[PDB]
Amino acid sequence: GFIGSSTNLIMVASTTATLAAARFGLAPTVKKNTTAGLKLVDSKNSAGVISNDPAGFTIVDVLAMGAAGHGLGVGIVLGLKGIGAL
Amino acid sequence: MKDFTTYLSTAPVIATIWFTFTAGLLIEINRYFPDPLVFS
Amino acid sequence: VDRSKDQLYVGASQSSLAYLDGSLPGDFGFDPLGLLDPVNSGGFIEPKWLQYSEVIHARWAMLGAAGCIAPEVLGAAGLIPDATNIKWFESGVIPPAGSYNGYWADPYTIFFVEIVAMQFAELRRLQDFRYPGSMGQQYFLGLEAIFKGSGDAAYPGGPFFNLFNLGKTEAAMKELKLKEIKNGRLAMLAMLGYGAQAVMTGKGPFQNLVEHLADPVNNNILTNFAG
Amino acid sequence: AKKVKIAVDRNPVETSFEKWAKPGHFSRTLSKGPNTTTWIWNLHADAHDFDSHTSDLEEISRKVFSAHFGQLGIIFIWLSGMYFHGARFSNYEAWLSDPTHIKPSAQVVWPIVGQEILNGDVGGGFQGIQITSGFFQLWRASGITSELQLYTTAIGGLVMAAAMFFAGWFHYHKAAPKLEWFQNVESMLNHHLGGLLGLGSLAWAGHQIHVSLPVNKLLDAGVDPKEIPLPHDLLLNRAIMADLYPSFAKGIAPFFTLNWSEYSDFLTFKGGLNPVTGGLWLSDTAHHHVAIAVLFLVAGHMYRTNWGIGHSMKEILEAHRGPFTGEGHVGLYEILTTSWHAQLAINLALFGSLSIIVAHHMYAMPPYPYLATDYGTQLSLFTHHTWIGGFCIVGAGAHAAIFMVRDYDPTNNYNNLLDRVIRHRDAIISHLNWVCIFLGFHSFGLYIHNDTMSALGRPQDMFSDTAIQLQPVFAQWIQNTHFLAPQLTAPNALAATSLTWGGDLVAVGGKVAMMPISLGTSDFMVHHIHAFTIHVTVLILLKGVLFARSSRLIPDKANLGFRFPCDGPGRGGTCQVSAWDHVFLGLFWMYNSLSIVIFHFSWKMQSDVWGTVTASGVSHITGGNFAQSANTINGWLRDFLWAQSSQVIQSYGSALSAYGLIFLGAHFVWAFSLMFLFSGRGYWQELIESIVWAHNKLKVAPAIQPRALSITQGRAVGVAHYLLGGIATTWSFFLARIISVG
Ligand code: CLA
Ligand code: CLA
Ligand code: CLA
Ligand code: CLA
Ligand code: CLA
Ligand code: CLA
Ligand SMILES: CC1=C(/C=C/C(C)=C/C=C/C(C)=C/C=C/C=C(C)/C=C/C=C(C)/C=C/C2=C(C)CCCC2(C)C)C(C)(C)CCC1
Ligand code: SF4
Repeated sequence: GFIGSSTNLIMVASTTATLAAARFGLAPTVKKNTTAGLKLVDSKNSAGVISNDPAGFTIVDVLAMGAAGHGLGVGIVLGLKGIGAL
Repeated sequence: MKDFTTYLSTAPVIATIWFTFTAGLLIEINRYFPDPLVFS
Repeated sequence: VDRSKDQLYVGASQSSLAYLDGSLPGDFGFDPLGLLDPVNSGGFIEPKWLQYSEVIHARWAMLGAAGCIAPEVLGAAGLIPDATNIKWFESGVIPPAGSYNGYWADPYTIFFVEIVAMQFAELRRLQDFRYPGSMGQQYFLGLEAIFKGSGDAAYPGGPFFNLFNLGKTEAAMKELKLKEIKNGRLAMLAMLGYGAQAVMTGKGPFQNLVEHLADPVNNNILTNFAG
Repeated sequence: AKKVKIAVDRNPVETSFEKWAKPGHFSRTLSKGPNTTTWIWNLHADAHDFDSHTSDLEEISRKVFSAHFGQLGIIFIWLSGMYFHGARFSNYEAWLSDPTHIKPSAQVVWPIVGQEILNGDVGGGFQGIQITSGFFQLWRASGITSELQLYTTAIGGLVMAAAMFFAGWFHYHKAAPKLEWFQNVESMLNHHLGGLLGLGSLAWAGHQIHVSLPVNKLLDAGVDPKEIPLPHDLLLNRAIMADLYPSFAKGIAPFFTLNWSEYSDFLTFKGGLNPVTGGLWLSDTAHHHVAIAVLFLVAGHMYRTNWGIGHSMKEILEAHRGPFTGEGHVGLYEILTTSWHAQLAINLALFGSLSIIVAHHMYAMPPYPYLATDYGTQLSLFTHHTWIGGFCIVGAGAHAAIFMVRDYDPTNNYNNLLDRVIRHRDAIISHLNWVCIFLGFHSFGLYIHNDTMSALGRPQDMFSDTAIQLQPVFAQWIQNTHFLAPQLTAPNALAATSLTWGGDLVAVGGKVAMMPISLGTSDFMVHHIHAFTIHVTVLILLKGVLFARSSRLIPDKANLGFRFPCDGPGRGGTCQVSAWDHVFLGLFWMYNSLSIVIFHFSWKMQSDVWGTVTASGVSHITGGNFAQSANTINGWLRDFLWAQSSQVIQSYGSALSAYGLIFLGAHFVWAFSLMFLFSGRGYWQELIESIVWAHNKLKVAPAIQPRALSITQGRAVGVAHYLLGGIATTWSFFLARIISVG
């Protein structure tokens, strides 16, 4: 069963972490760009996307961090199999 | 159509048609009278 | 794209609200790429053509969605002979996938009639978009009386295309247009579902539904990646 | 925060033939019509100089965009012709059965004036001209097995050509993008990185995985081409694919479950060359384009367009600011979004350098089946793509100087990187000047040293392997490091990327496809010739760009323009000071430098790589005479030019006799050019005066007054004929030689 396996858990954890990090102001988002010093500052969005989320979390943040989470998860899954851990 | 026929009358277009005609005539003559060296 | 009804969908943006003012049917503010912005529009990317095209896609898709599954449902109920209980992609449209022998003519002979018939239907429809009301003037066997249009290309109206003159009131007509667009948009997704499901599983839309109901967990997109 | 959006103007221009009948309409100067013959040349010279017709950037951009559609449409006609001639006038089908014995041919001549002798005996019961373009090898790799497949591509090529010409007309006369549209550099890079290169690589991987790999797997096994399954049968029937590659039995589940190791059977990392065909494994090539697809798709999400996330290219440039460079990269973003010439200067430079890199990598890692053992194709492709790269680089200098004269504005450039470079140009050119003199003495002087020592009977005093030695120790170290890479630094690679590093030779059909290349004293000497001739070409072109606007000789050179002949005989003489003349001189040196590059390649390959495999060993075409002979100028004259030109001069009476004629004709055009280079229009204008008098005497004088060419056109006509004659001479000499022996 794929569900619950090491591969599935890592991908769910990595995807969840990026969404959690971005939503709670731990990663850059649509409304917060990053300065040269790796600090979050307010940004200007041409197509201001309306969102009812109290923190302004838009659907774009989901796609941005969904792909970022998948990239992180895929690398870990394949990386562990490379060293024999997985 | 008057302007288009004027364009065909420009020097480069006339030369292309004229030499295409001239070359074709010479090529066709040598196709039916191959290897002409003496009038005979 | 927010499912169901709502004032605005998920992708609605402050930029798109500038020109999306609810005038068009099914105007839920969803235009993340801003293709309907009137400013500096041209070519085919303009509000009149894009809105017209969506309705045309909606109406073809609705016929396709109902027609790509009716043979399977009617065949399953025994209302048509089993010889015609054929998957939509095995009718003859894609001979490599499957072809049906038994039509009154070769499928290429039928196609030529389709070309000629659709040339008249589609080019006459186009000429009303380019020159509104122009198809009601030149003699067409007296049929030009019903091709005068109504000023809006996507909604000709008239004695035939509005046979039973439904939506007489302005409020009633708006609701009908909204219902037409939502059913049309739903059918467009259904047709894309038929195409994707055919490749992934190789079976008809009706078969996929029946299998899913049997064992929903063991029959879905995830399990169909491998067989 | 200007939003990224589509912006056009409706019906900007009217489609009429009126202006087709009014030559010169585009320019105010030429619109009045001709009075002298100089007008005719000015019409063609300034036709595509859009930046000088109008000062409106928007109008300039719209012409560039549509002129590019015309270029694309022309390539499709050209590509369509190549595919069509393969279907109708080629022996491709016969070649598939016996690739090692049948010579590719796709051109047939008509039987007129006795030219039918050019239809040589190429094999497969076919007569035609042997081609060196390598199209047969490309078609085999993609999986083409019938002339019907070639025919359909040609028809598709013409439809694309029609679409390209429609697009050009549509986007100029019907819906022309506005200037703000063209200036979305962030958006353009995103689409061109992830969309053009990214999806293009992924789409081609789909073809290779589903068409090329199955077809070529059976072709290598010896299956008759006509009995191979058609590509659509492979696509529709997963059962067939499973037989060739069992991984297909599992579908796409491994891809989504991250069990990517399941696809090891058709996504390989072997390295090396396929022993049966002598070309790269297609399974390796498929994994290459799958990896490249992911890299570019990720690359296409870097720049910010409409949703906050991403980078601003302006912000990146302004943040890179150091202590040694003043303001830094400030002002470059405005330069590179308002000057087409500045963009063209960069793109030509790297596009040309890329074409040269292609030449080196394709010969060393032959990517197509039976490409390596076809020595005519290997020589032609390397030489073709080196010349393309050379011309593009010289153009980069030409359009860097055009920017410097026309688009450069001091107010926007104060104490930035661009400004500071101009302020020590004497330091740059003086140092680069010395480096060229140093490299000329210590590289070409060695050849003169060897030639004199050899003529004096002092071979022990020469620079050679049997005498004073100059070993490329650094290059030899790199060859050994790459040869041992699979053991420690690339563990999962089975073989080295190329057989040039070392190992064992691969032989296909009794001929060597690739074998280790050894670097000795001769290779040391020739390489430092390359560094010399490349550095000189940089000096000429860089000098023109840095001194385009002013110098210590002409303090106001910018006002004179980019293309003028001189500023008169004053100050001792100022002939050829304009930046255009630095391109004119740079073309000669580029031609000089690339000629040695393609002579180096031709002699080294025949001497040390190419040859016939036999029981005793490898016998090379020129028998390994490169090492001992290529260290003197006399060796090149005798062993390379004199000996190998035997084939071309004995071509008369055979199918290769055409190369003999072009060999002479090229020699003629080259010498003809020296008339324009060694003379000046002052003599010719006076000569025409006497000629015009004779016509006046007979009432047959023209209304358009004859004029000798301008000073600049004499230099342009001279260099164009000089290049054509010189390059065509080598072209005939190479093909008649390699086709005859290779
Ligand atoms: C360099 C290529 C290029 C570029 C940058 C543009 C740019 C533009 N074009 Mg032009 N165009 C091009 C080539 C190009 N065109 C060609 C080759 C044609 C002839 C076929 C046209 C015909 C054309 C028309 C008729 C119109 C434009 C319009 C436009 C504008 C909007 C485009 C848009 O939103 O498309 C988004 C794309 C779509 C809506 C269609 C997507 C599907 C298409 C039909 C096929 C794509 C195939 C894909 C690349 C590969 C599929 C692989 C496989 C699955 C088969 C914009 C200024 C419009 C305009 O003026 O707007 C103001 C407009 O009306 N173009
Ligand atoms: C876009 C719409 C569309 C298209 C292109 C198709 C196409 C097809 N359908 Mg599908 N279908 C559709 C919509 C569509 N369908 C819809 C909406 C439904 C649900 C109602 C169905 C239900 C359906 C069934 C149940 C079957 C098909 C079948 C077919 C196939 C054979 C068509 C045929 O023989 O027609 C026959 C032609 C006609 C009906 C038109 C007759 C034209 C003459 C000239 C009219 C003469 C009129 C006369 C003079 C006066 C009126 C007389 C009247 C009052 C009695 C073909 C692939 C068949 C199939 O797959 O067979 C293998 C099949 O069994 N379709
Ligand atoms: C039949 C259609 C048509 C017509 C009537 C016009 C009419 C006009 N165009 Mg338009 N145009 C068209 C199609 C057309 N265009 C197409 C298909 C494109 C896309 C490439 C464009 C792109 C375009 C641009 C970018 C511009 C115009 C401009 C013009 C004006 C002057 C053109 C001129 O003098 O041409 C006479 C020129 C020629 C006959 C040369 C033809 C060149 C083509 C590409 C063939 C190249 C062959 C090639 C060299 C072969 C190798 C040669 C070797 C063997 C020796 C005029 C209003 C100009 C304008 O409005 O300026 C204010 C302008 O700037 N057009
Ligand atoms: C762009 C590249 C590309 C493309 C186009 C394909 C395409 C395909 N691959 Mg391949 N593949 C690729 C890259 C690609 N591959 C790469 C990079 C790898 C390495 C990881 C593989 C590895 C791989 C494997 C291992 C397998 C395939 C398979 C397949 C086939 C079935 C895929 C499937 O199940 O789709 C599922 C569903 C879809 C793709 C969606 C289809 C959506 C349709 C087109 C919508 C149509 C809608 C429309 C409105 C309906 C028509 C209406 C009209 C008639 C009126 C298919 C031909 C399978 C196969 O059969 O191989 C022989 C298979 O086993 N591929
Ligand atoms: C992407 C490539 C590219 C593009 C788009 C341009 C575009 C431009 N260049 Mg640039 N250039 C390029 C590459 C490019 N260049 C390269 C590679 C070089 C190095 C050789 C140069 C060197 C160069 C110079 C020196 C100049 C330009 C100029 C120009 C401008 C006017 C050109 C013109 O009117 O030509 C009109 C076209 C012709 C007169 C036709 C030329 C025909 C050649 C000489 C034929 C050669 C032989 C033939 C190919 C094969 C045999 C033919 C057979 C019949 C015997 C224009 C903006 C000029 C300018 O003023 O810019 C501001 C200018 O002075 N370019
Ligand atoms: C074979 C012909 C030839 C030769 C030998 C040279 C030589 C030179 N050219 Mg010239 N050039 C030529 C053809 C030639 N050119 C042509 C046809 C053109 C027209 C396109 C040009 C256009 C041109 C330009 C535009 C430039 C040069 C440059 C140079 C110099 C390159 C660097 C240097 O100093 O190298 C070292 C010198 C040599 C290799 C010459 C031979 C040295 C011998 C073998 C050894 C010394 C002899 C020894 C002392 C014994 C003497 C005894 C005696 C006194 C009794 C050099 C003086 C570049 C320059 O000046 O760079 C600084 C430069 O910018 N040339
Ligand atoms: C809290 C909350 C909620 C929830 C939510 C959720 C639960 C979400 C989820 C979400 C998700 C869950 C998402 C996801 C996404 C994903 C994505 C977007 C992906 C992507 C991917 C990609 C892009 C990939 C790529 C690739 C490939 C294909 C190959 C290899 C490499 C790579 C990896 C790169 C709600 C709203 C209800 C309500 C309110 C609150
Ligand atoms: S006219 Fe000729 S010789 Fe006199 S300065 Fe000008 S380019 Fe030199």
